[PDB]
Amino acid sequence: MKYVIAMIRPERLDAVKRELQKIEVSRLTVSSVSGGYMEIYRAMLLEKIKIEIAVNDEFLEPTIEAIKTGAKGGKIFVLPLENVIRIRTNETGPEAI
Amino acid sequence: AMKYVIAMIRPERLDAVKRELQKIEVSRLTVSSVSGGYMEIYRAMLEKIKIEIAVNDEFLEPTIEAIKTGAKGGKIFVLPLENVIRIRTNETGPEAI
Amino acid sequence: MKYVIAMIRPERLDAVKRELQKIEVSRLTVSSVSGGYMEIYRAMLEKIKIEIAVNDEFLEPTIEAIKTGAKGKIFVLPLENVIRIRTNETGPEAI
Amino acid sequence: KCTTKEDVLEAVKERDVKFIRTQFTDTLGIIKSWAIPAEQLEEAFENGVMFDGSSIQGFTRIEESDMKLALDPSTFRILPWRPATGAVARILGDVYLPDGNPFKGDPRYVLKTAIKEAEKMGFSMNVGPELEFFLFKLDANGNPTTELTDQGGYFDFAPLDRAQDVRRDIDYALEHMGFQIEASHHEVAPSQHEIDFRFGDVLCTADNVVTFKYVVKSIAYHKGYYASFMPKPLFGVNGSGMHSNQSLFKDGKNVFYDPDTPTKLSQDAMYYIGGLLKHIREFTAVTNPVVNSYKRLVPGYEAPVYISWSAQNRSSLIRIPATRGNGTRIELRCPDPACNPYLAFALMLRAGLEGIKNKIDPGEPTNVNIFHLSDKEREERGIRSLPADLKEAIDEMKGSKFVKEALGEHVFSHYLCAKEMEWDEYKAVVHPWELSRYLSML
Amino acid sequence: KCTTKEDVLEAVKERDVKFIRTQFTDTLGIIKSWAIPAEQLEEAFENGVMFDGSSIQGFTRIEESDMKLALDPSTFRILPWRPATGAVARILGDVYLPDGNPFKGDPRYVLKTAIKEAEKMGFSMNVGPELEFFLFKLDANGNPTTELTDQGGYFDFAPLDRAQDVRRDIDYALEHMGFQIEASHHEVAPSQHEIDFRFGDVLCTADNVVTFKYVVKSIAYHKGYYASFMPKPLFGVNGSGMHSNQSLFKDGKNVFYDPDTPTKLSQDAMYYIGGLLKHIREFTAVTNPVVNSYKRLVPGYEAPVYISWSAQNRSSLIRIPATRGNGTRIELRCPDPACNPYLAFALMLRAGLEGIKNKIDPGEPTNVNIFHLSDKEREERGIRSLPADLKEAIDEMKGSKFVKEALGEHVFSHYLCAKEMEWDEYKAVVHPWELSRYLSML
Amino acid sequence: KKCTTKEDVLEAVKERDVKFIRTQFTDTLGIIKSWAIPAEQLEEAFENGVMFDGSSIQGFTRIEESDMKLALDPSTFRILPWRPATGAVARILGDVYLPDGNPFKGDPRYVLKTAIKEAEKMGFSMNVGPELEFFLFKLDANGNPTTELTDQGGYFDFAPLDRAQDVRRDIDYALEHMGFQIEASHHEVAPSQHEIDFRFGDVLCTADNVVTFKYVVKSIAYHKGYYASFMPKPLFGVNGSGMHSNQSLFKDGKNVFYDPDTPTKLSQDAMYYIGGLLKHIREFTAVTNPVVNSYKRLVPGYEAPVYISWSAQNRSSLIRIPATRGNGTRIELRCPDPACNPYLAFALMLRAGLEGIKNKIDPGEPTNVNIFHLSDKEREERGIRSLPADLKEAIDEMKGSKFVKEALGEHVFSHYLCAKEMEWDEYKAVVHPWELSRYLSML
Repeated sequence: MKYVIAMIRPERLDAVKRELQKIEVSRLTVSSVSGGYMEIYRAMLLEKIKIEIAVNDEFLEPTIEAIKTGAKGGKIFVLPLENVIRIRTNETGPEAI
Repeated sequence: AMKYVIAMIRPERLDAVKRELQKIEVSRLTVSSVSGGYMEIYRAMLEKIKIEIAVNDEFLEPTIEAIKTGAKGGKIFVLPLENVIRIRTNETGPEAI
Repeated sequence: MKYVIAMIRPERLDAVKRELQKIEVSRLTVSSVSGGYMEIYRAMLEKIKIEIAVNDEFLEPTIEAIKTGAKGKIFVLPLENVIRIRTNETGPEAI
Repeated sequence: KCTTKEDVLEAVKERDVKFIRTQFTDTLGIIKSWAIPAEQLEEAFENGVMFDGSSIQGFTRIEESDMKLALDPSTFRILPWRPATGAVARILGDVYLPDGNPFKGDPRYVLKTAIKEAEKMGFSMNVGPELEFFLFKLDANGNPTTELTDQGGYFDFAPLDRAQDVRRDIDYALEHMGFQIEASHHEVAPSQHEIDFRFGDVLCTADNVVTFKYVVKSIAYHKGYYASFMPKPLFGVNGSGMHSNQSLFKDGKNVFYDPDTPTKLSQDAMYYIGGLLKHIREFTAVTNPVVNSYKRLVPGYEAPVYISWSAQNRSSLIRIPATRGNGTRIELRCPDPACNPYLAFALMLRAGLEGIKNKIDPGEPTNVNIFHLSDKEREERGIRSLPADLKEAIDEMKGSKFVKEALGEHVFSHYLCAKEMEWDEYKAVVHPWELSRYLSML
Repeated sequence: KCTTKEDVLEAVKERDVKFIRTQFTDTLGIIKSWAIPAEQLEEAFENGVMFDGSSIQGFTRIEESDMKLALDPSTFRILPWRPATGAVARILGDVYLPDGNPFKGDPRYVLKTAIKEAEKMGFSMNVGPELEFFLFKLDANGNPTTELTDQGGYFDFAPLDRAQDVRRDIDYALEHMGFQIEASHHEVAPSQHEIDFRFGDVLCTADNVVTFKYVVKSIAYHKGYYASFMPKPLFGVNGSGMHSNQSLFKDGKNVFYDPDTPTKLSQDAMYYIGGLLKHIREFTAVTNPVVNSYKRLVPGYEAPVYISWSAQNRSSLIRIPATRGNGTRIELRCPDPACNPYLAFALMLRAGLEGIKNKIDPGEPTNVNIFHLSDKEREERGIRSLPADLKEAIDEMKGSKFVKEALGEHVFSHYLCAKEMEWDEYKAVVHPWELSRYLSML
Repeated sequence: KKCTTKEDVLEAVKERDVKFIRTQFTDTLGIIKSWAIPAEQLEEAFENGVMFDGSSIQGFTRIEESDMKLALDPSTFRILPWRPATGAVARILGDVYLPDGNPFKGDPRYVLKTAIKEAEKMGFSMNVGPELEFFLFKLDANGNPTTELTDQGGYFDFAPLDRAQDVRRDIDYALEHMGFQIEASHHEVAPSQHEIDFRFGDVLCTADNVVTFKYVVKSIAYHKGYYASFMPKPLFGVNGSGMHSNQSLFKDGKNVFYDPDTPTKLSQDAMYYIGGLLKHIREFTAVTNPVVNSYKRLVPGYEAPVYISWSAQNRSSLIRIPATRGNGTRIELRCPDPACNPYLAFALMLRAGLEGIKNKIDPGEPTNVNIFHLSDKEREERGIRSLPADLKEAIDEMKGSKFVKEALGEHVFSHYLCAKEMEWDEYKAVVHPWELSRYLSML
């Protein structure tokens, strides 16, 4: 299993969500975050968008390239996630995503 | 071992979860306002709550069902936690949570 | 590699950052979360979540920097991959 | 689709519905409602709901007023706003007297009897209504006004300010309740709009015209605007109609279509037009129900003030559009959106059915501009006009045996007594226009 | 269910309840309260709470003024708002004199005695009250007005603006403290509403009517509106009543139901009605307590100004709804929401009980319009009026042994002296209507 | 946990980010005084004391000793119920010393401590529960105080139910979680009027708490957009505000006013205590009722008493004895208003009661009738005297009193009477708008 976190330019949140749905990835979670090219602008860290996804190993490559394409026009963390359980159905691991 | 449990609930169930967490004495928790076709009819007129709990392994399943009971009336993602450090006590590991 | 999550008092955010820059760790993720000291105050707790992707050598420098800057909890998770997008670097170099 | 009361109870649980509103009309068209907590609903399905029948029939007489509403699950529809408290739905049903007989005074019942009459002859009736309305501003206290939101005209792309979003939000709300809008456009007058319903079964369509009115009003109110269904809010510009396209069907085929005739119209269509023309004068008080209705029925605008039928002319009282085949339809142009749609469609269905039964020929079409003619020309042509004000429409209805038997006596007399009261109140009023014309003169 | 003080203290801890509020009324139906910190609650359950009895009985006399409230844990209820400081709950109890006997001047104590007397016959009382109020606007300084929030009428779907959301929130708040609304609807007057509650034991119901008033008011204030329970806030539209439906039960069965009589009413039902008809004139002063109450009891509106019962006429003083079975009920229509509900429901209960014990025939029903009769016509029928004003209601009650024994002497005398002062103040006021009628004239 | 040492205080400052410390004291007349010490200066303050100008207590009127030392009292350290962005704030109190190391006798708190020492020489300690009535008004558009009402409720009404409902709850919550331990609060008789009832408690800590209550309540109301007024009589024609003072004496935790073997279950020494209080109350009414406006509340028709009498049954006597017995036996004195110096006023109640116990001062019979409805001769026959009618009349009574002079000390006695004399002389010469309304047309 994987837990995917993507920090994307906020203007591309919906472009990636378009490529995300195309490969049957719907379980996401969107956060507002922030992390000297932008120094000139301080009179008039920069805000990003954090997207969290748990995907199966079979969808890992589709998931990242969906995020790559919709964000290119950021950085994708790939994490080793060992446990994923659904709340309503006592589901575990691959069944719970 | 210990774990970081990320749970997201629809916001009106937060305090049923607080109490169910309190049943087995789990109060050290972090809550974030997150944004994560039933709801399509309403776009002319959806916010979740993210909960993050560090637990020791022995409270692993008691915490999942406590959040399950308070929230059902969301999903639970449980992660590998390598280490936790208490700043006031400089405790590391299980005693730190 | 490493994914570090830190929740510091919001009053000490950049004191943590000054300690973080000094060991040349500069890319972080700042967010506002919430976590009986404060009960007396309900008539008139908020935290800062800092997410860092250090590597296994700047690992303890990063922890002590946040430990130092915020003094006046830390969570450590395994990071398996990182992809820079504007460069497509992956792994330690993408950090 | 909602079919059983278990369908509705599951949807209530699944979609977090906390309130159910009933939806009905009184005799005179006003939309009526009471709110039911979701917790009370399973009991409501089991035993019906008691309520006061003065809501439909009024207070003016001592008559049975303990009524029972039996909920029709298949009419359960979730409203297109989401309070933090939880979701809201509407539901309809059938009204019964304490003995267990249906209450004949509910307009929706009156429509259901008309539907039964046509089914006795093989037919079922479709309607696609075209609803006109204005979008106005609210004053500082959030009160309705007639202040304009644009100066646009016929089919313009207007408005283009904050009111553009409100108009789009109105279309969105209805479509995603499940109305299946065909098309909407700016209409002739400044701030005037029109939404074209889907051609559908008459009973379910009448349910939809009632929902449409308060959904549109409530959506606009919450955006800072006002939606007005007055027939004629403004002198000197177009009034607002509810043109009513209609057809009959037998065995799933459109009986108004005949491929082997020159017009490609069957004879039964002509007998149906013939029946509609024979009786339209007698129930203009139902299609055009208020005093204001007769400020719209004056020459010079989209409103038809002359009894005639045409295919070509858009001026006619009855127009037959070009569409043939399964969408062959007859358009009746005189109704305005204040009518009670239950009664208005029922009387339309009964008039046309009486034409097919009695083989009433509609006479010749009228392809000329009738406003341009002289009285002797119209007289020679036998082109009669509609009632010129509400009182004339009251007098015509009161004499009509056809309207009385179709509506039923309780509804017939209640309707006329209430319109007779509204007219007597109006006719005594000294209006500002009279002070301007006469105060300095006399 | 809250049953024990241990149930309450655990729920207070678990749900972060920081403040407890007591809930009682004075002789005149004013709602009274004081705030207990949740840290004081364990001591309060153990020792009672000492408070000044001048809160209930006023200041006009030297009498025992140090009372003790013994908290009743089963009346603990969390209120439907969540302050940042922590949750809030209301609680009730029984009031005791220092010598240890109950305080008889508590209106709740007056209701328990009627409950206790009715239990000597094996009878228990249920009430489903229907509360009408007006939803008015606040002015610029946040203070009440009588400015309308809509112009709707009976059973309308209105308001459809921001006040649509206030009305929903009010229904939602009550339902989710456990009121169990049956239904709510727009009432006859503009901006007027009614909430109909489920049947419950008369003690729980009277406690809940007190809770309802301040809950509804506080909700409305916090949304920017005002909820008014005046009988007649506005001339020339309907006033607000508190129709009080009531059932009597024995051995588990509804005392008023008889499957074998032609109307399916039991004999005790008619005796109960006879008792109410006999005494109602003598405690109109209690069900209609203020000067403004008799601006509602004038002919022309929903208010019943004549003493009679009926099943057919919806406007009779006593009405029998068609419902039979375990839900057979008697609606007493004259009360208004300003009345002390403990005193009103106890007097209705005693009067009905008196009718049953002494077999008081109710006479014939009145099936016609009593207004449309002459003064001799109704005297031919022997139909009496309700008192025409407060002074008249006071004089009817001051000479009543039934009322004096039912309330007890302390309540009887206090109530009458206070109302007599209120009338003696109002009768000397020179109103602006008098200047308009007389200044130029005389 | 309880702060007992300076290290407890200094540890608590660290752990809770306390950035400023406020001293809390009163001048002769009862005006709340303070100054701000940064946390960084606090440890030195615990070591050397803090020097300050005694004119703050004794006024600028005379050339006298003026450089005082405040010896901070760590057990009086208490965190205030608001958290500025800058950090937590606390109050602390102390003992004022003259440069030679002797206590300054002009501090009201020392005056109370000497009465405490007298009661202790007889084996007693005094508890008090005050009842603070106040008004909640609106601010005008500039943020100034007004008399604009926030509600029109009456006695114990559940009112207000608008925005002010939340402010009232805020005030209750702030005091409780400061550590006050409120017993109850209600709406009082007049529109917008309120009462919060303190827990019975040690008299020194109670007087300390009454001062803290006054500015915590004002700051909470101000910051919410409202005004809390402790004026005795802000509005003619409705009830004024009082500070009824329930009190009792204890002999090592046994209530000395209780005696289970008597028909009323009150002790003899309770009645003597009442006798002493009634014997001297006229002579220090200028202390409990200290401003001109106090005597607009001391008029007939409302909750305010005007006649010197004691009673259990009659809830409107000057001295009222609640029905409670056992540990909670107390006597309520009803005349004081909340504008008074609680240190000077509790001290004179205690000194007066201890003299009644020492001299066996029989209080006479109780008056159970309504005293307003009586005639002068009946009152004269009963010997029922009345309190001073205005501040000047109260001052003169105090002027001739060696009991009050001895209890207060000559410094306080004379400072108090001079300043009150000056205030009356300012008041008396004013031509009021009521005079023009009555006389301009007439004369």
